[PDB]
Amino acid sequence: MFLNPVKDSEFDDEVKGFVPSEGEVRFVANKNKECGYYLQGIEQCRRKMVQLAGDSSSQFHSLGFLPCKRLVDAHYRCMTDDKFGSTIEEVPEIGLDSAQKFFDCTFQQLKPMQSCRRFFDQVVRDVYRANG
Amino acid sequence: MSSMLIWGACFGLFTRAAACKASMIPLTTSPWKYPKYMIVSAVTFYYFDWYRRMALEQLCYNEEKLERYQIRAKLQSLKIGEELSDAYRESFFEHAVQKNNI
Amino acid sequence: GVWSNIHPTDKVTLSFANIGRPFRLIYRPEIFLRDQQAKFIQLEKEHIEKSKKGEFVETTSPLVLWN
Amino acid sequence: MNISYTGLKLEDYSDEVIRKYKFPNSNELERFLNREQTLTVQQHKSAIKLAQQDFFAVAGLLSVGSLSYIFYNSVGGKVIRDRIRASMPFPKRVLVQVLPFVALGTALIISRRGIEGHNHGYKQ
Amino acid sequence: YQGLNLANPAESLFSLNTAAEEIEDKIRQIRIDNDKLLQRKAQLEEELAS
Amino acid sequence: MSIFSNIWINNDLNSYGLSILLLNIINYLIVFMLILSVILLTNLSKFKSLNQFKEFNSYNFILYSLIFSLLSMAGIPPLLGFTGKFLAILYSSFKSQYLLILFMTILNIFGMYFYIQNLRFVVKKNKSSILNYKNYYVNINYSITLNIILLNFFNFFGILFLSDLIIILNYISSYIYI
Amino acid sequence: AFGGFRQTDNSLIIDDRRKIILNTRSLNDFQQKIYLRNFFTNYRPDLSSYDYFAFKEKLRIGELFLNEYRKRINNEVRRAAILTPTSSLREKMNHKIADQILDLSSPHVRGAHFQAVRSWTDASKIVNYVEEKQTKINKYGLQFPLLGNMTEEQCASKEDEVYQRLLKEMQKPPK
Amino acid sequence: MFNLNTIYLSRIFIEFNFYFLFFLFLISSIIFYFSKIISIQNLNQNSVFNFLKLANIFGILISFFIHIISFWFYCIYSYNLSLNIFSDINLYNSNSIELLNNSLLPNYFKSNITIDFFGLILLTLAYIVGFVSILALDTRLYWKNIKYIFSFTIFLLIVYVYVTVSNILLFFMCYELLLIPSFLIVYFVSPSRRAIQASLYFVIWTQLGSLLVLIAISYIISITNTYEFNDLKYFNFTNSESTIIIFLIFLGFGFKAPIWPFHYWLTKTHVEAPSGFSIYLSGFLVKTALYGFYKFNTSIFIDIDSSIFIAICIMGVVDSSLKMWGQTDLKKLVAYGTIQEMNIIYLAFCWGDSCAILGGILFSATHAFLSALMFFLVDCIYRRYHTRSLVEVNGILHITPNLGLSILFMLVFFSGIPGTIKFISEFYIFSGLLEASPFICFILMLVANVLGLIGFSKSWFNATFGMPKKNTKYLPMDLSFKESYIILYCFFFLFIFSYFSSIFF
Amino acid sequence: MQNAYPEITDQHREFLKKQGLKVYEPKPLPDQINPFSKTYWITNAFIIGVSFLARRHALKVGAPRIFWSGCIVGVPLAAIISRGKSDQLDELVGARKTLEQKLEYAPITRRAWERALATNQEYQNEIKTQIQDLQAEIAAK
Amino acid sequence: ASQLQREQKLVQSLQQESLQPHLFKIIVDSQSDLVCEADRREYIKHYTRANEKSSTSQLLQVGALLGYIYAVGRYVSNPSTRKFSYGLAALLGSFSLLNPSKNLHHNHSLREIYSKYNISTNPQALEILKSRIY
Repeated sequence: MFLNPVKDSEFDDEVKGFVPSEGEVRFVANKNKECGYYLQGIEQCRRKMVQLAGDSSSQFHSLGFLPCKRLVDAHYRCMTDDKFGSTIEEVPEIGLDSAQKFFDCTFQQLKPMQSCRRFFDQVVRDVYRANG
Repeated sequence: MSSMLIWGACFGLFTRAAACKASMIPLTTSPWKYPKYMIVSAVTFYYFDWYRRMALEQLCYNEEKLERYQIRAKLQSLKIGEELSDAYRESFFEHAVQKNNI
Repeated sequence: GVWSNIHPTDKVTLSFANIGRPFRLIYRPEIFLRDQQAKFIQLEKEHIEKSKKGEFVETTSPLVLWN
Repeated sequence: MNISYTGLKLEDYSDEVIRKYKFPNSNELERFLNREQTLTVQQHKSAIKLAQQDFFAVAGLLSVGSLSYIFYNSVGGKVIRDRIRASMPFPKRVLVQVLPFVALGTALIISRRGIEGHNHGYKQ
Repeated sequence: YQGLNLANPAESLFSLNTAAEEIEDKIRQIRIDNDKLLQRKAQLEEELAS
Repeated sequence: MSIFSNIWINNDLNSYGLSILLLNIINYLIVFMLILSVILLTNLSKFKSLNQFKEFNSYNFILYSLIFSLLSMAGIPPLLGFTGKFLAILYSSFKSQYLLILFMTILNIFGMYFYIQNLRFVVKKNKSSILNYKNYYVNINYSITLNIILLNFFNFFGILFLSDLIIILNYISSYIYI
Repeated sequence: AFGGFRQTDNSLIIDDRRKIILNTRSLNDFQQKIYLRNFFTNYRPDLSSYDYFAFKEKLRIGELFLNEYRKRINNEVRRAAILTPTSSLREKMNHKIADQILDLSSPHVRGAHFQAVRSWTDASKIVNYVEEKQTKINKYGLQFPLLGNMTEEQCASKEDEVYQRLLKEMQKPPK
Repeated sequence: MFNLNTIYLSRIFIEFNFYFLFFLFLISSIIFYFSKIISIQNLNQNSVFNFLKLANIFGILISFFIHIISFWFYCIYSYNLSLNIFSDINLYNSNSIELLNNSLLPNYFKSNITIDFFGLILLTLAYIVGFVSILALDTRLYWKNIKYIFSFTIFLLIVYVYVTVSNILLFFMCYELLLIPSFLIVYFVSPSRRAIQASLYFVIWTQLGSLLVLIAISYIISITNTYEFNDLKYFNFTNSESTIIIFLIFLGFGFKAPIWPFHYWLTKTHVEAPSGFSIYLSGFLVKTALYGFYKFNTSIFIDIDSSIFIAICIMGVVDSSLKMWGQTDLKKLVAYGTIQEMNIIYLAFCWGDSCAILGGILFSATHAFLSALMFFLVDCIYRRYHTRSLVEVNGILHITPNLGLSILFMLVFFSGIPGTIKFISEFYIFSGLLEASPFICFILMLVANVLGLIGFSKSWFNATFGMPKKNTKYLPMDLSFKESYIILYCFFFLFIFSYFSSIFF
Repeated sequence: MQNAYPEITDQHREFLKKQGLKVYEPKPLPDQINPFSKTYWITNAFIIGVSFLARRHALKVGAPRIFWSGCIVGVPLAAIISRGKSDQLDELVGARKTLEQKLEYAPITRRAWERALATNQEYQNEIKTQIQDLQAEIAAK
Repeated sequence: ASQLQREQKLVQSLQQESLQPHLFKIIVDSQSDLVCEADRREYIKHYTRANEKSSTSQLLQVGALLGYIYAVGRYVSNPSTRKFSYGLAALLGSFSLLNPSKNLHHNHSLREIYSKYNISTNPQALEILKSRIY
């Protein structure tokens, strides 16, 4: 989780763990305890959309998870302090890969909300390190 | 189990058994008391359950009604001079100007 | 059973763990939350309509309620 | 209440956002709705039934063994028990001896079989 | 079963780390041998091409 | 009772305290009913002093019921008496009254000691005779026995059924201010 | 719903984010939760609930692994005691063993101390090293069956991937 | 190789043991109440008292065996779940195992089952202690007093319900219910005439501790209107709130530990209560109170200094050990030793959620076994010599060789001999103390292991040896095979209990 | 893990070998000592038979037989204990654990490692055959 | 070579039907798109029901011996020891001979569920089965 891969190694999967800044961890905890409604709401919305529009014959089947787009944007803005855009689309390039991983694990490969939380936390950590 | 009537009948049978035992008299005495007490207890239990459900509905409605009462009392419980305070000015203006339409 | 079929929590808990809490929220929380977000839902709908016209209400941006 | 597909149009969102919100595969959606992406509810029910059967059998065997051993060795004093067991039929003596130990042994065997994972198919 | 399966997580992790180190050392030795063989093959190819 | 954007949310029920007082009074009255029920089933002239508690040593039902009622009066768990004290303590804590909690605890301890002091005089050297005699033989009121049995049932195991009574009391107190 | 207890401190509390001032004696339950009950009591409060549970399990495993490393050093000393005579044991121990023994001491190992009093960043680093060791161990599929419960299909797929990875690793030029 | 069968097997085994115990209790109650009008013990060959007693004993034994099997399964399941949480390495996958509820039986109090190893240890210890107490209660129950036969099963059911729930309200309610059965047993089964005031004092002290614990629990519940330990962890208490909660929990648990100077109730009870009740009261109630205190303490984070609790425990241990040399009553000396052991055990968990719980659990188990052995020996002596003071009974080994040998072995075990689990628990606790306070640890080792031990031995040795010239025509007989088997079982538990897997220790 | 000892040289090792010294290495346990030995199994079987005969004789003579019963019961128990001691991967003073045994303690990893070793050996053999052919072609001139 | 031999063995197993239920179960265990989710669930349920080894078999086997012993000791009058021993031996042998409650009602369901995909003649079946093999 809190590890960085080794660039120059004789093997493929050598890593070394890291300890983030106390202030960064405080910001992450504040965002988690302040925007935690958004995550549970997004999980419930994803479940409800899979139940309702998950059937291919449904009228809203072509819409996919667009209903959770507002929740995703709100969560991104709240965890990002609304200082770098109002949606995860306007996210900086630093956290683009982690945001894409979270989007995949949330709307394509429906992993448990813990994995999606981990990916969103990676994105948030990248943003916090970039905009310190 | 699930039936209030069945629960009341069982309770009545058990109450009759306990009353007979505590009386020090032998069991199987006054057998007419058994079915009568069973029926009475079943009726009482069903009525109690129905009254509980109706009271729950009525209490929900009463709490919904009392929701505005607490807000108005807290507005009326504002300290002397705190009615016009910035943290209460909006509520005071809404309750006194907007919420005066009788 | 029947005596415990009215709430998802045990009778002992409901009697003991509901000390002056709103009984509407205790028994049917969803309606209580929806009523507490009455004007909030209208504000969210207005913000959504404005954004549909291209007007993003940043003051109402946090107002995105799932339940 | 305000989070619904009504009023949402595909023209109001970009293709990248659509792909990031595109519906998953049919099998994936069915599994997610059924919460059976890892294991089947039928498998869970089979496990529950196996656990119930094992518990009932183990309890019955233990109770039977305890009752038999108590009813076979508590005849009285040592001399009384010796004389009574001597003046018993050979099948009767075998049943008194075999049955109390057999039930406990079978329960222990069932418990040991359940407590292990020797049935794993990834074996060579 | 207590001795067999209920192994201490710390002892198991230590044994796994030691075995992984041994496997990595064996892999390094195999890589060295493969490099020596490839160098011999390349030298033979160069000599033939000469 | 907080206000957010001129929209307030109330998480507290103002009518809980009145329902709590009503439930406590009801439980005390119910305990007193059973306490005096045994007195009504016996010759009321045979129980004079505090040391006149061994007169309760009689047929096993009377002795067991008397012991259970004495325990319930002190509010020991899990009888109906403990429910009242526990709910009062919970309401006081919900109202943030530490001094009141301490005083109530001291008073409950003193009351438990006073009520249990009577249990010392319960023991008797032999079975007593406190039942009135009718038609040359002791008369036992079956209706009184049934009432006492119902009270003892509602006291010994009535703690589980506290939900319905609490709901009824809350509904009653709901219209007190409404 | 989380409630609160009214505070008795007649102290003014200043909040600059909302540019507000509130009294410690006069604060709502939400205000107490956001300002008075907002204190941190976890080593890694930035992790999720499941993430923190896994972190706690990993930290316990790491402390036990440090104890195991100290035990391994002690076992090496005991073995060298029977393997090397007292005439040459001193120099042999002075070669490298005593340095690692001093490294694996009470300050670094929980040992007989009931609590391993370490900093938050220290616990983070210890758990990080444990995670790196776990990554190295599972990179060869060594968890099954000692440290990993894997089904038949998952174990077979992991074994095939491990065979491919081993071929790729051994197919590299020497260093 | 960890399949879903093991978790389902363990949950079903726990639920089935609870339901079987409930069904047996219901059947026994129906048989006892509905076979007689007065429900008194029939003083005849054809009596329901023998059937009820046999049913209780056999049900207890069967439930104990089933609980041993289920606890092994539960330990396996817990190890597998702990590994699985630690097994996952890739961030893509997470532990998601959702099980369904069984159909045969419903959840007790409509609550899901949560399992802890300490709960299983407490359940097993309580089962063994209650079996021993019931076996020693044969000479107490008689006509019109046979109604107390099923109280031990009721206590076992209460403990099973408590050790399997996750609600603080349920835990507190179950912890409070045990007082009524104990008071009923004391008031109706004790043979001593002075036992009335002793029962009153014990009830009063237990009610005071319960009131303190109830105040703390009510404060906790009102602070956060939720009934889950996870929700409690999801909230932070203020400094004053945490201090008050910790102080109240410690006060209640120490009044129920017992702790100095709230040990007069325990002393009087052990002095006057019946042998079976005292064996059960010392063996089980103190362990239940300690388990409740440990469960509540771990769920609450406290920044205060545990110096007050540590000093209280140390002073109580010192006071209990120092009084041993002046105790001529065997029951009184055993009570003082048990008080010292309880104080030592309660001292362990004072370091919060640190690695001190295992030592406390091991010491609790060892103390339960030793106290059971000592109470059984005292009961056997009071049945044989018809006395409990050393002044009237001496030279036991000369007339009772097996009893003297058992007493010597019990003294050896109580000495914390290296082979016994008391040695391992003592080592762990002393290591933790010396890590915290070396001089205090040395002082604690000096007092209890020598002074109190010397007093207990001198009191026990003087009765162990001698020449019982007194009462030749009324000399007692040797121990029965039941007592010998009980002593052998206790020794076997104390010894073989050290060979358990270290995954939990 | 490392060697932990001060390194030496092969030349010095040969010089010491010329002096008659030896390097102490683990030796296989005798069949009488090996728990996985037919000798151990035959000894257990003979012990069980003799224990049954001695139990019969003691029943004829009244001598104590609980010791014989315990020995007979422990005959399989002793084998189980010895096999458990043998199968453990931990070491205290004995020979260091082998990578083969460490792999046998991990089935999937052992199978993958064996397959990879076979593949690497096949690649090396192919390279050796190619090198021999290249040497023959170069020698052709 | 070794990979080639494994591939040849996998092809041979794909030709066979006895190992086909194992091959189909492994393919479904990949949660791939080869089989429908409903089809995968049905096949998994059928295989799990068929592959269960209930203790009821042992409970029935033990009851037969104890029941026979009770019947012989309670009902027979002046029984012969040799005949009783012969009966006990015959019962033990028959219990050894009897199959452990073999069931085929779930075996045909597996065949019906698996035959629809034509596993042997399926290009993706070999690709999925090459990676996964017991």
